[PDB]
Amino acid sequence: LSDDFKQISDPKGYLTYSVKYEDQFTKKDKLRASEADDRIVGPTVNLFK
Amino acid sequence: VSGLLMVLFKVMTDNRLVIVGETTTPMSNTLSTVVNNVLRTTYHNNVGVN
Amino acid sequence: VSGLLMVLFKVMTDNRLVIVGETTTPMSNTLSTVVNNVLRTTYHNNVGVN
Amino acid sequence: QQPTGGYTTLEQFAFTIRNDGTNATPTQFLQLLSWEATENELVKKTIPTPETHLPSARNVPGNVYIEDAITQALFGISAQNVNAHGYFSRLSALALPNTSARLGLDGVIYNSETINIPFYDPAAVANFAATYAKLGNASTPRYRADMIDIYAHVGLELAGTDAERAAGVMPVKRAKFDSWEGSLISLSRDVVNWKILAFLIDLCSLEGEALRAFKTRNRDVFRMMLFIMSTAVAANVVNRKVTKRVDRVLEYIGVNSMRTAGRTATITYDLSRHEFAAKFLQLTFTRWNA
Amino acid sequence: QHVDAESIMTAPKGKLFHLQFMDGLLRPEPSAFDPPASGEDMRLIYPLQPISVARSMRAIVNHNEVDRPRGAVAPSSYEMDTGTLSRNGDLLYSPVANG
Amino acid sequence: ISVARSMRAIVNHNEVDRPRGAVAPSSYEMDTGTLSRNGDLLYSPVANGQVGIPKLEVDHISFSNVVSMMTANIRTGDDMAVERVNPDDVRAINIRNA
Amino acid sequence: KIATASSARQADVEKPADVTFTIENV
Repeated sequence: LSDDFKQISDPKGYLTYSVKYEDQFTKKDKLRASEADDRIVGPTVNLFK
Repeated sequence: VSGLLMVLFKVMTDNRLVIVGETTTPMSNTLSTVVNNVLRTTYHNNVGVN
Repeated sequence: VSGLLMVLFKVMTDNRLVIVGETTTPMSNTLSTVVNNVLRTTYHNNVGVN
Repeated sequence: QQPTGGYTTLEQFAFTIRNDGTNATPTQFLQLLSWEATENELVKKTIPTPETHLPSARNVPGNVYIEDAITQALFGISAQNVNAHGYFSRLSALALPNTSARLGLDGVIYNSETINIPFYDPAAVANFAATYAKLGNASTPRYRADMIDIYAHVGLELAGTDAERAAGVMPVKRAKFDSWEGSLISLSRDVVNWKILAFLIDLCSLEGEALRAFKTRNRDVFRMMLFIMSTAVAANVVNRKVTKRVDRVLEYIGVNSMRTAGRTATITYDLSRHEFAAKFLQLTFTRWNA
Repeated sequence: QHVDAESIMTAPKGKLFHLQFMDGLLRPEPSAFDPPASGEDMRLIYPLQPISVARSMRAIVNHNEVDRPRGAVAPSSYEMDTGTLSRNGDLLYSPVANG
Repeated sequence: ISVARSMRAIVNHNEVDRPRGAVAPSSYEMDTGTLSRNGDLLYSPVANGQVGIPKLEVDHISFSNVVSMMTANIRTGDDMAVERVNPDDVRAINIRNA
Repeated sequence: KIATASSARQADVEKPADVTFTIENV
């Protein structure tokens, strides 16, 4: 065949999100969520410290 | 001006196809109501951020 | 009669202030409906008994 | 996108509070105050007509939250860093003969078609931002509002019985009332919550006959606007005991003391916050009077 | 990277030098006992056009526990309006209830 | 005797009927109501305004209150510090008046 | 076994405020 495409698994877009956090803030009430939902809203909120 | 050129060029040729990969399915009870409407079943296992 | 005295005296002087400590927040789905109404969000991490 | 007939006086824009818990329209809460007079006098002078020239309209990227911000600053609880042009330079735009930036009903600023959000009349807001943009000047050295003279006004305006004391003078009145622990602040936030614009956009528009009819309608919403606001400045505030009931006592209701620390019984202006409130009053007052 | 005034002025027309403005918003209030500062800070360089465009959201932190700090952004709707696909392929936003 | 007794006989009878002599905790021992227009924490109204007020009412030791506490430690660094200037003459020091 | 008796009192921990180095509000 002719490799006119590459099948990749989880694609990587162009633009992304990059966050800088002042590292001294940190609400102390700790929010822990369902183990499963901690997997969906897993990275999202984590990146979003 | 040129960083802009090769890049337009890269987008110009991103000949890559996609394959569903290690998706998972949680069903209601497992996860929250709020997130749940958002989810329509079998969300990709390696999610993103949003 | 005296056990009663020093104690009234202790209560007499319990000059201690409080600091929210290691509270946690679980949100709905995590815990039960019954308990959940009872809980108004971020219950103290080191609860009591009641 | 609705017209007028009076912007307030229209459901969504109601002004209520908390009377230790209930609501009651402010007029109802201010009728629970008492003034011991005390030497001096508060000879009102003349608000120096505004600094006509307003900040240059800079596009800037974003959604300037204005109702919320203007108020967070006026009677907030600490607005960290008020006056920053950023929010006003942008608010200036709205003051042009033709633009896209529509002032979103909820209290914001958008572009082209805001979409969904039912903004204000484009004309009303036009006359509005005309003056309240200048508000983004109070920061700069040559435009400061010069506040202690202005508080003279706040007073015969707030307390001072109608007519009688509405004749230029009156004694500083030390104000007190039956409160309910953490009363002043709890009350202020019911107000931070309030929808101000609705009040101003209407204040800076309504023709002339209608304008007076309106002045009377919010005589109280307005007095209430600054009662909580003036206490930010008034010197000492303590609780006077009575007979089981407590009575919050306020140092002097009219004599701004230019205090900047952080009390507990009330709000507290950082220094620069006075720079802001002082200026905001200059405008509302020049306007209230006409 | 410290640009000094001498350089801003004599830099060759090409060289595109990196500058770096302050974030300012996330600085915590100075104490109530912090020894007063005597002499002012002076700042010179300003950006003539609106910088920060790359900015998606900014100031993710409570003010006094409910009010949004001033200058805080919150993400734009369009950046999570994931709508269908056209009668072809081009993916378009969600109608606004008017097709 | 037994006044200290809060509840007693926590066990099923035949799997539904309460064994005789079993107590179950008193309502007031979990009626955690507001705070007055001052500070004193009182019970929940009974739908007719105002309430007992633990202490200013019966004795039902209640076990749940609204305790108000400080959001976070109160004595953390930044200890006040004043500069002191002493007069420079100890011979031209008014002292008079009053 | 021979049916034992048992008592338990209700625990109690009151550590003395752990001074933290992190604000949590701007």
